[PDB]
Amino acid sequence: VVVGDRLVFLEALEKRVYQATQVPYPLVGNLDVTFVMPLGVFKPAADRYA
Amino acid sequence: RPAILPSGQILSNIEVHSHRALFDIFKRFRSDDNNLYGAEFDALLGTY
Repeated sequence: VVVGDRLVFLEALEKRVYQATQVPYPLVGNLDVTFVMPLGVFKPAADRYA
Repeated sequence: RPAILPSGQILSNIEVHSHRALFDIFKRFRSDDNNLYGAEFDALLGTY
């Protein structure tokens, strides 16, 4: 395949290798995010408005 | 007492242990079980 101005291979190794064997695929990595939220905060009297 | 010569090859390459539902009996040994070797037989010895 041609990308940008460069030539490059392109191959998915899920068929020739790893097929019907128990070892998982390595390319499916794992993201990680740690959420956060406040529970019982109370705004001042200046922002209690609808 | 397994098959001696196969008739036709197989083409699909798929994990078989996950598909044990379709089969009737399904036995998987690890590697070179010492049981598939010994062969006993019954015999009839002459008829009068």
